[PDB]
Amino acid sequence: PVYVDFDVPADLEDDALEALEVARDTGAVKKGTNETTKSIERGSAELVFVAEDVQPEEIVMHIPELADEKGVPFIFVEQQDDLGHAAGLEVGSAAAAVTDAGEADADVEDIADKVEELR
RNA sequence: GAAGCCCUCACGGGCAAUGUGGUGUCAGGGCUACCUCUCAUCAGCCGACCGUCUCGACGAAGUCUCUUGGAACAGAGCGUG
Ligand SMILES: [Sr+2]
Repeated sequence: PVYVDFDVPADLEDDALEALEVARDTGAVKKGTNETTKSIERGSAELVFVAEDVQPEEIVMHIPELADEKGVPFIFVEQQDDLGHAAGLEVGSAAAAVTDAGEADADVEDIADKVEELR
């Protein structure tokens, strides 16, 4: 919330998770706020996901600004266990990063586009 | 970066990406490229001697004479470990 500056429509979110699912099956993705963070710092990230129901908020407060000063696109997901499920985890995930998609690049690209537009 | 842990004989359940587990800890460490090598450390297995404290077994040689005395464990005499 304090780190959320725009609401992502349920639909856009639907597509993103799908792109992430096919991303892990095809391309490469990182699970966990620590791995996600290093990807953004190493620049090996194309699209980063960040849950909104993370408590405490400190765990992910840094993602937004760290991404902007890295050109890396990011998007918000409502639930925390969905991001984890979509990332292929048996638990939750406060953040995720698509480290080079796979057969989803087109979509991942559009999702990012739709985001910049959503300001 | 799930390669992990806990419960249950098992089935199975729970924990764990808000990080279980590997690596590492100033002889700094990690990483990339090499040399060599390990007996350091850490984990686990086995597992005492001796010493000390207490407890217990075994364990030598007179119950001889006289006198006194209620009693010899006394005095004098002879004998023993
Ligand atoms: Sr959870």
